[PDB]
Amino acid sequence: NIQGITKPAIRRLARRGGVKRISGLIYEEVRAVLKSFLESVIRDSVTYTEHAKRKTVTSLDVVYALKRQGRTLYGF
Amino acid sequence: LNDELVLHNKDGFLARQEFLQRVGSAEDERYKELRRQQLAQQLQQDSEAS
Amino acid sequence: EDSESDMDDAKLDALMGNEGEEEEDDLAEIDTCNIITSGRRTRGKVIDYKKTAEELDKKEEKEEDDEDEEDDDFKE
Amino acid sequence: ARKETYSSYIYKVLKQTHPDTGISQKSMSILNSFVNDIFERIATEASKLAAYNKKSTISAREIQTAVRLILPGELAKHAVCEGTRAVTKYS
Amino acid sequence: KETYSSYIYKVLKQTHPDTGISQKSMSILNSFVNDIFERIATEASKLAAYNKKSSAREIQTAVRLILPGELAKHAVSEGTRAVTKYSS
Amino acid sequence: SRSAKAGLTFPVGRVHRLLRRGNYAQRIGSGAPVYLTAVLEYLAAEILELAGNAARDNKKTRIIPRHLQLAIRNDDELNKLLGNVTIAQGGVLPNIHQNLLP
Amino acid sequence: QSSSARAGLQFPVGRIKRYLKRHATGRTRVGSKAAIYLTAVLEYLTAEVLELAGNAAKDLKVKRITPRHLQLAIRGDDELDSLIRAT
Amino acid sequence: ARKSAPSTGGVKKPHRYKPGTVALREIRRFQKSTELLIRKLPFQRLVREIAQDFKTDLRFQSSAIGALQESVEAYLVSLFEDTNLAAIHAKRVTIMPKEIQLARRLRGER
Repeated sequence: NIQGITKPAIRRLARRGGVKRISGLIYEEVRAVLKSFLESVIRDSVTYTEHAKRKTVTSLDVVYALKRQGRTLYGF
Repeated sequence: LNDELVLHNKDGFLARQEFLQRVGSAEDERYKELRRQQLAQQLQQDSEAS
Repeated sequence: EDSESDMDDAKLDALMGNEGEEEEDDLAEIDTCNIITSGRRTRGKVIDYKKTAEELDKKEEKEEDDEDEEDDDFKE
Repeated sequence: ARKETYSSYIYKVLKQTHPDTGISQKSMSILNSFVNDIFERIATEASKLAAYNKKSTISAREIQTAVRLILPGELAKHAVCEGTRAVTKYS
Repeated sequence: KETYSSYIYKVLKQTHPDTGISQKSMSILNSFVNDIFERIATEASKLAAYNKKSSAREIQTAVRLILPGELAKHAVSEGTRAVTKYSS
Repeated sequence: SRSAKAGLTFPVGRVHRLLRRGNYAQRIGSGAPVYLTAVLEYLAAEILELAGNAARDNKKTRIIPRHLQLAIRNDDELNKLLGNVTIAQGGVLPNIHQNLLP
Repeated sequence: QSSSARAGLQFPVGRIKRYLKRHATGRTRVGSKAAIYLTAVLEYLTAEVLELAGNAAKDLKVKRITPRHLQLAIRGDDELDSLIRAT
Repeated sequence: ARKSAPSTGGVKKPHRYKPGTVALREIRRFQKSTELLIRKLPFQRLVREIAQDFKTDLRFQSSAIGALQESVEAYLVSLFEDTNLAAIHAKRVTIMPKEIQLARRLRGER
């Protein structure tokens, strides 16, 4: 789904990011790069879901993908 | 009023609906074909111009 | 000193396969992934001499000859 | 003492590929360092993945999965091609 | 399923006994404990790989290698205290 | 058990068993089963003190994870020794520029 | 016969077996087939880089492989550049 | 008043607020926000709609989708900070693709 992160959602994400004014031709490229990142992470997740060809994806898979992707995450 | 039922149900609502489902499956397969061609072009360009 | 190393390699080539329950790959294995393109062994390609380098970066006497002579040619 | 490295084997591989050309000193040092780095990365990834799968059944699939997940498609796929052929020849 | 929940509660009572906890904080602290431990152990092993080796000194020198000195001095002092207590 | 013999709060017998199962090297000196445990208790204790003062700052007896983020992000050394981890329930410390605000 | 000769390759498996046994984690051990596959992969990559560097040297009319030829081959095969940046 | 109402309507009155102060107050209120913002159900919808291409019957878990949401939501915010700093480094208080490309080419995209 291309329009997952809709226009108001991206707008409030940008406002949370501390920007004075947000132009109307900036969300397309941001959406493209975040879709690329999402494709990369889901590809990795499905790869290690077949590490033991497990028929389910869990937090362990995605934390594996993200911890070897260089963008480490915490809270767990 | 029995024979007309079987002379009408041969090509009725359900048969036409199922035929429309067939054509929907066909055009979905065509979209799949387009998708695989496009992604293959992307892979080819990833090595022919990088 | 390569002879003793090769003998040690040959001796160790049998110890690792009987280190418990291994039963490697169920005596089966997937074939060439995606498509077979490895060729015989390599690609058999070369590179050019002239501004082909300036074409290559657009497509994306080392350390002096005394050091070129310094690096001794290896003898087996 | 004694040192162990892949001089004769890499020279044999080159002779099979390019018999006329050899390997220079620092070029060999570079190749040996890179191959050691690749081996250590593959081995560590396989160990941590087997630990993640909570099973002590380390097959050629561990090294295969490592090769998939640490190296882009081309070299990994060709390596798995030749490795599959070599394994089925050995087996 | 040996976790650090009891140890975490003990260190809570030691530092700020009056302070409570959430229901997901303990997972964060356990992750801190074990991930710091495994990364430090991996650095120690990779450092000892070069030197021929077939304890307290290795752990202390691994801590002093990378982890900041501001914490490294306290780490060395507490490790010496722990090893002396073990030998006591 | 092991804690009383070592005189240390965090268990080390389980930690030392995990280290032995790790088999990081052929030579594994077993004379210091609690060294890593000691350093982790020291780190977690200073982190807990920071989190406790942060939680007491905003009349919060219970440590909200935002307070933990503020505690781990308010120190130069803590952010220097790790700064690539994104903790759940985020929110950067407040900041402003000399051009955005008068 | 020798297992390395049985695999029909050049790279020896025993060295990788020894250097990989170091990566054993207590109750977790590794098998011989994994080491054979790793040797196959290593022989493949070394053969590929050797072929590329030898062709580059032949372009330079040099009978000896130069590290500059190695980096030029890495640059030409962008997969190698991405791998060396990743590893 | 559209219809029957509490006496006379129109109490809303013309009370438009000029930007800047409104922008400042909304960013100040947004900064203290710490929980999830984007809708999670469309997120799982899209992530499942982009997972069957590898293979179907993969299945998922709440912990998984939550972790991917946390990863994507906590990563682009630093990108937003970098883009804003690159923007106000130049005389452009608004955001344009120039500084975001600048941030991409200084944060090591490859």
